[PDB]
Amino acid sequence: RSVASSKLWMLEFSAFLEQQQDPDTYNKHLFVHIGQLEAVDIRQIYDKFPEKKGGLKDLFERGPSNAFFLVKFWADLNTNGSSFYGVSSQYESPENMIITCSTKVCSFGKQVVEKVETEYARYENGHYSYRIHRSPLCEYMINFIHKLKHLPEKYMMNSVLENFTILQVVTNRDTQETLLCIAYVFEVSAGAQHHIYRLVKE
Amino acid sequence: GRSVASSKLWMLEFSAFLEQQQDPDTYNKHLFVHIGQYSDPYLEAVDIRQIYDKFPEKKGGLKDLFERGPSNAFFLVKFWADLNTNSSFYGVSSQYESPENMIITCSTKVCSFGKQVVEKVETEYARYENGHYSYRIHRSPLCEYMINFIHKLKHLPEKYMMNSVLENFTILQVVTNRDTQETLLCIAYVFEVSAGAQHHIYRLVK
Amino acid sequence: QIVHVRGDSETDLEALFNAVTVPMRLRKLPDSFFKPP
Amino acid sequence: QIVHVRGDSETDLEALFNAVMNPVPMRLRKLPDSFFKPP
Ligand SMILES: CCCCCCCCCCCCCC(=O)O
Ligand SMILES: CCCCCCCCCCCCCC(=O)O
Repeated sequence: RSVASSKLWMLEFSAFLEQQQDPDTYNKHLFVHIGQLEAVDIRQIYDKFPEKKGGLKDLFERGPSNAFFLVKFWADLNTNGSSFYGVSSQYESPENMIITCSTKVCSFGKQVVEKVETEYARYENGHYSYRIHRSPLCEYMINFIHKLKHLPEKYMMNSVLENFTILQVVTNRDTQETLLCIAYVFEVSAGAQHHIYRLVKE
Repeated sequence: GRSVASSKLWMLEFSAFLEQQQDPDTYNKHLFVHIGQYSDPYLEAVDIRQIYDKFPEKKGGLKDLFERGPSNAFFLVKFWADLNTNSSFYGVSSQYESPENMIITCSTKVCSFGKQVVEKVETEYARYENGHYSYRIHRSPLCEYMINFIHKLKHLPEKYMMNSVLENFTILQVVTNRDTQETLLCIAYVFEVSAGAQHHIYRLVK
Repeated sequence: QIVHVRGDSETDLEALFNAVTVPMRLRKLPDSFFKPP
Repeated sequence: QIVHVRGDSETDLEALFNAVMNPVPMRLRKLPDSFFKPP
């Protein structure tokens, strides 16, 4: 129970490339994977995320502070008929809610793509499960992965990645409460690895 | 794509597979059989009395279920399974959709000479999605009987021997509304080995 | 997932193979039943 | 899935790479030592 507020726990998160050799043969590569915590001062990352109305600082100040996380990924780019780039995630909550998951892909602290998905609950052992299964990776991300892999050295990939962040905000659509807010930072793995941090006010 | 569908439940997807993990970031998946979501072929009818002796016929058996109805919930699937395969996981995944919010029970009976040898029972809850309800059985483990059966078939030196052995092997899947006992879908499965994986779907009629 | 296994599933699995009624190929089934797509 | 793409996403993507194709950093910020060493 690492990426978890008092109302929502993100159990799994993975981004992948699945290749179909033929109708019965599929190969799947995981770029990043969280499956089944030191604090970081959130002011140290404000300039890497959008800061207009509804930006990271506004969201954090609105709270609850226990819903904010920073994930550092070391992504596995060591890959390769028909290709599919996707993201899958699973959440649990004691409450039955309508959740909206917004994912903002950011370049130099500015939003370039936003993906919005609405999810409903499935009852599971007295609690509620939410699943975003095989959500398609946007063209910007697919072309970014391609451009990254074509660089001749991993330190150049890490340099490019200094100005690339992703902000995921999961909200209760009816009350507008922030259930989880996860800031993502990346490096290339020299398998895929991660560290999860709690974002705090100081 | 409404093929295996009654008036209350539609099976959108059904697949059985072998997934091998090479390393924590690399997986290879082979599909033994697959029904999923071009052009829907007309479903030919099969007289259910032609298959009664291949499925259990005691109280609650295929004939009793069919007579109870509804007749539009009964299907026969003929599969030509792909056995060309080499940290392993043998699983079954399936997805259903209904206009109704129900608690459903999916019973799968593995049969030998028309008699039940293994029964798997799974209970599934609805998830609202786009005006309808979705039900998912994700990565349900294949029982040991089925895993050892796949292994034994593969060790036979000829495909015609596998087809001969498969003459007395059947699977009966019954999906019911747990709260009303209504039969939402009843699917009889018959197999041959593919000489990729293929299938034909039939409506079972009186 | 609740699994009910018969007490003799091991010998019953070998009984499927030991043999190798009207054969399916001779029953009233559509022509498509014996020709893969 | 609703996707909102900025009108200049192609040239925006190329701008991320321009800084490396023609030659405060996180490593100098107040972050734990674990932030720069994979497990
Ligand atoms: C190093 C960057 C590539 C690592 C793998 C990408 C992980 C990001 C997954 C979240 C992006 C989904 C949002 C979208 O493309 O619409
Ligand atoms: C031709 C024999 C290969 C087997 C093909 C797989 C058939 C679908 C599996 C459904 C069985 C689920 C029941 C169980 O494993 O407990």
